[PDB]
Amino acid sequence: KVPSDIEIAQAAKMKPVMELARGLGIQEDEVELYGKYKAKISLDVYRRLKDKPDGKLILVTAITPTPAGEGKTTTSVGLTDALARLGKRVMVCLREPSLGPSFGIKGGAAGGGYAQVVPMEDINLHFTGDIHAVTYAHNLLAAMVDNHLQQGNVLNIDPRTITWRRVIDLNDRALRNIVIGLGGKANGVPRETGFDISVASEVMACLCLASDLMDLKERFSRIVVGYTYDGKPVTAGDLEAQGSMALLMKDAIKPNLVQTLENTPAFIHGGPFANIAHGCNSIIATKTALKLADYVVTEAGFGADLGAEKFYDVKCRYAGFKPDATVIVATVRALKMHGGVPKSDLATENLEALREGFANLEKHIENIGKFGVPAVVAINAFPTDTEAELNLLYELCAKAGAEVALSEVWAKGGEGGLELARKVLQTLESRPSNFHVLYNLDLSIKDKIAKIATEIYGADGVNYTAEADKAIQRYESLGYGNLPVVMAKTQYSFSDDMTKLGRPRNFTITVREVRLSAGAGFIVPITGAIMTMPGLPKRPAACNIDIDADGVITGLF
Amino acid sequence: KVPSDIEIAQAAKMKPVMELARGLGIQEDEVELYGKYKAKISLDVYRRLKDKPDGKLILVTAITPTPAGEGKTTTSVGLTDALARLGKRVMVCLREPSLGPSFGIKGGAAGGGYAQVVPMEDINLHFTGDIHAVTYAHNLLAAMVDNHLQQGNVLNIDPRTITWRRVIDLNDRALRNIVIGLGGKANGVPRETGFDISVASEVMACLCLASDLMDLKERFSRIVVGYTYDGKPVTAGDLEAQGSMALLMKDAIKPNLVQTLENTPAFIHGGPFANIAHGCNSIIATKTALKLADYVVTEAGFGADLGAEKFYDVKCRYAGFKPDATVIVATVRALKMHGGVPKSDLATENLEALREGFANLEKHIENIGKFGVPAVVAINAFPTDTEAELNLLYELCAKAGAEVALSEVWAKGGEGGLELARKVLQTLESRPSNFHVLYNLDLSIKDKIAKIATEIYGADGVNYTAEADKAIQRYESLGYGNLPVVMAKTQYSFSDDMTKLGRPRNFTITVREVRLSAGAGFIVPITGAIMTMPGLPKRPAACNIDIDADGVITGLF
Ligand SMILES: Nc1nc(=O)c2nc(CNc3ccc(C(=O)N[C@@H](CCC(=O)O)C(=O)O)cc3)cnc2[nH]1
Ligand SMILES: Nc1nc(=O)c2nc(CNc3ccc(C(=O)N[C@@H](CCC(=O)O)C(=O)O)cc3)cnc2[nH]1
Repeated sequence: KVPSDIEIAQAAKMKPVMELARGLGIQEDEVELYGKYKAKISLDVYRRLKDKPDGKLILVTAITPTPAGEGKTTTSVGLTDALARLGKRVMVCLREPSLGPSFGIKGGAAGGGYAQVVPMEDINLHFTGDIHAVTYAHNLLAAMVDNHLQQGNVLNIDPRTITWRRVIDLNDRALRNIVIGLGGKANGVPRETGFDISVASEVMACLCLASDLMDLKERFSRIVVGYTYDGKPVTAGDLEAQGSMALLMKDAIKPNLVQTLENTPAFIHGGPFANIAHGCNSIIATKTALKLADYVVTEAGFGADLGAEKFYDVKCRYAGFKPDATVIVATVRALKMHGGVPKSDLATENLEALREGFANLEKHIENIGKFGVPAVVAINAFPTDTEAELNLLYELCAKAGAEVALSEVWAKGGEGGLELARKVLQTLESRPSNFHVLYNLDLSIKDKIAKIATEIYGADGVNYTAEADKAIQRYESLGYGNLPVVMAKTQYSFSDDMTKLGRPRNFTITVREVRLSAGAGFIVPITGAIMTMPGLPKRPAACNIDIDADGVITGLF
Repeated sequence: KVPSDIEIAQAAKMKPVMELARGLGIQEDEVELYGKYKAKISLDVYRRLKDKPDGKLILVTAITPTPAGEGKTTTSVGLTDALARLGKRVMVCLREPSLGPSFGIKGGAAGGGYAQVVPMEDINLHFTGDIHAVTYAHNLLAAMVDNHLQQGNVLNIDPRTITWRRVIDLNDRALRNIVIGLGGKANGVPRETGFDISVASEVMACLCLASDLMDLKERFSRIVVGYTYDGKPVTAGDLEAQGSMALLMKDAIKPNLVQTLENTPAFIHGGPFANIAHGCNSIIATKTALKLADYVVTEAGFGADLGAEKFYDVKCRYAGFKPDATVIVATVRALKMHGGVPKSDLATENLEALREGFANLEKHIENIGKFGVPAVVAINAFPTDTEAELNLLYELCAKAGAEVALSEVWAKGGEGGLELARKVLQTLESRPSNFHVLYNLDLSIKDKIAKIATEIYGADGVNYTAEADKAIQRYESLGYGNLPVVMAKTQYSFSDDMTKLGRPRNFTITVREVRLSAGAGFIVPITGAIMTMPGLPKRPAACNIDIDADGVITGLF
């Protein structure tokens, strides 16, 4: 019945963004176009509306992701659209995808089916240059670190302690571990380093946490790149790179106006990793949306154990936001995997594995309650789901205390989300939220980790390797112990063990390593090995990709 | 140099309490005397002052108790006294001791040395009859449970499910496990039960948590005594015992006015266990003190892991109190035991075991911070403590962020607490508190236990026996899962293992059993075996006790 994703995006009729912008009260002079259907928007908009009250803030999140798929963005856009149809003044804020995936695994829609922000092609690729700006802001510091050594090493860095890597927005595994500065006294200082994907760059994180260009610059100045032979820290400030980086980011600091299929305005801006970073779109975009609109839908990376958690405990913390509702997105299928059913038999009805798996969802609902935010569940409808199945899922959500709404936004655009929209509105008019972060900053790193781990993961306790112990000891005496904590762990489990589906009990977390992003302003415990630069597959999507004389692009999606 | 405790109490000159009472603004008609030096005070005092603002609330607590002793009450009274000397309008609120200990181990001062509430003799013994009233309110329900069975068992209790024991205020071990109702159809219904010491009676708990006689009566009506053969709960309400119990407690519901050696007014009122109950004096006394005074000192049973915790999470919760400071009482000696030094070598200087043991204190200080209450440490001075020792202890407290003050109240009454008083005043004028309970009631019992366990005990996780699992399951479906949780565990460790002194790491808590006090309004997880009716020793203190023709009492203290 439904057309594929890509073709739906092309045949959509989009409105001139300048139109959308004046519709929202943005003045033409605060708009810088990129074609007819993209625009950067001035940080001045926010500045003149600082005093106006915020609209409502609605977070989208989901249950523990599985191979079976949940489609969280699909829901976000479709929720946005329904809200627009019900006459509400709404925007959606989303993250910019990394360019690289478009060539290994394939690019995919911002959403999918009929729930999508457009123009699709651009947003996957260069969009408005935000990631390029991030790439060169980042690598300029790399080159300045290297130039400093080359020029007599005045700050007295021990080159072997350098933590500041390089970045690029392609999936290139060979760039993981490299030795640079070879060739002789004229070619720099030989040393071991590597590349991570640009979207995992701390500079990408900063962008998303910054309040403006001047706040962004000040963060840059706090970036720790490595240490002295004495074990004193060396920062970008010390290298005096901030102005430059800040300059490279002058256009990057502005959110980008675009639209859903059905022309609902949308910001797309920033887009960090959700394991080593907070997996949220920029504070700047979102804070602007609240001024321009009465309702703002936004989402978070990975399951609610991670994105939701970081959204509240980091994003809202810094921005002084107080989310008003949270929507958890789930499917019958993912729940059944969590209840034990293998990927190939997900089609066979099975109310028992569905009841078993529901625990995963029950535990997320519960977590969101721990932040004082009322929770609505979205069920991404799927054709093989039986009535018995869906019904059970309703009973179970109600038993567990949350409104539930079946969503067919994928299939039917904004119309497939109208009951969901109504449930959210219903929750907003009758269950105002009592926001508070899960933890105070004045705790210790180990206190902060344990509270997340036990309150959110349902972990028994936390383990630490010797290397992690010295890190935390070091970081605390360097005065970074009153920072937020950002768990990088698997997203496929509440546990640090990705094989443990559903709601695992009697387990512990092992923190193996602890890293720092003093620019972004947080501490990063890592549990498994974390892949900050994925590789291409056996056949890369790039082998099929072409564009012909007409400009007809095949093999891409 | 110093006289013993008892003789100090006798030679003290006490003022007529009616005097103290009019001094505080209590009208004569709100006073019922018991001699010249005791009075019950009307709940009407509070009622007419409900609108006045509260004075400051200052909690006294201590580090993990050891065989070496810490003297927490000594500090409380002496702190009260210093405050009085500095011209401040202050009262102290303390618990009534159990009568029984006076005959096994020996009675002891309310405080000690020169820091004491008087008249000593009375407060150990019958005082004003509060515990007797508790004993008979309690046992009337026992006798009504038994009468009900005898009279045809209309409510259809399964006598073997009866949880409501009997109580008495002596240490009588033989009364632990008994079979009653023997002799035949005319003598009641044969069944297994026992006695606990009166001060561990739930009715004692209720008294301390009640807001008035009518609130107290309503609590009584919610007491669960046992179940039906169907597994439905049976309450005192169902037995219609509340009015009666409420009647037995008509005088008991009034706090008792008494004084310190130096004539500072003092309430003594209620006095529950601190493991299966919250180890605090009555809300009623304390709430009245805040109206009558600008500063109120009160204390809590056991270490800060227990009393302090329950004081905040139960007492302040119910009463809507917001403590303004908390004083932790410690000694060089107890810290050294915690650092490893055996009881016999506590006299030998040892800065290393003192540094090691300080961890215990550091961890308590830290906990009190988790409730948003600024912490001052009191050092009970002891003659064998060296300058090097005390100095180290100061450096360590300051390093750990809390004011510290050496206290010689034992030796020198109110004068030995003047620096401490000044430090508290100093903390009150410059570090206002941000009170919040450790946890929300809407969590699950297992969530609530784990948060206490991990945040306060520094436990890894929590274990549960099968019997505890069904209890919690039962209690939750009976609708008692949104109640406070009251840990009964050893007081000699942060862990449930009393052999683990100092600051134990990598341990778990095992909850073996879970009980309910639906009158008092909380849930009682138990970890070790909990002794709710201690025994007399080899030689009981009672074998030496006498009073002669003059009335000279020997052998008692
Ligand atoms: N990737 C992907 N995601 C999708 O969401 C998706 N959806 C469809 C078609 N959508 C659907 C969704 C739900 C039902 C369904 O469950 N129908 C019930 C609704 C039950 C209720 O209202 O409670 C029915 O009564 O027909 C059928 C088709 C096809 N391919 C997809 N592919
Ligand atoms: N059970 C009991 N408790 C006590 O508190 C107690 N105190 C004394 C006598 N009190 C004390 C207390 C402290 C110092 C002491 O440490 N003196 C130091 C003060 C150090 C400082 O100010 O930092 C000194 O300089 O003399 C001496 C005697 C005797 N028996 C007791 N018995």
